[PDB]
Amino acid sequence: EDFTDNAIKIINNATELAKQQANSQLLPLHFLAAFIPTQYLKTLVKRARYEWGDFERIVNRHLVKIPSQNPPPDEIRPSYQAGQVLTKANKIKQQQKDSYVAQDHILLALLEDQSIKDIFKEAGMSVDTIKTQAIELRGSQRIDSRQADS
Repeated sequence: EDFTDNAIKIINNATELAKQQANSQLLPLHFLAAFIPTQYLKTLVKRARYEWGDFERIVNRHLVKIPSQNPPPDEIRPSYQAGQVLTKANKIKQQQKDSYVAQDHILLALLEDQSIKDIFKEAGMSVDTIKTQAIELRGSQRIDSRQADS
């Protein structure tokens, strides 16, 4: 699979967050938190007529409560659910007939994950409303370059 520049940044930043926090595994939550300053999710939340801080503070609250491990893992590996997010992002890319796995596909996959759905509900936000913003954002524009999900 080929990834957009932004998708690579999301995946790398998610791993870095897990590393810095000494968490035992890479979780869907780490991928979601990687969307926080890339201006993409902020744009969607604003389009949905929600307040960014209402979302950000909930993700951060969950992030800092992930347990830490002593000593930290030498290698951080995805949880089963985190692996499913990546597998689903690829499937969504294929269904949408896009040329690169994009930040859009990762977000759309995250919105199907139960732990992530629980976080949006807690924040006071409709997952369906956010999802509709992601669907509408680019219309029929193909993700046909490594920068096309800007």
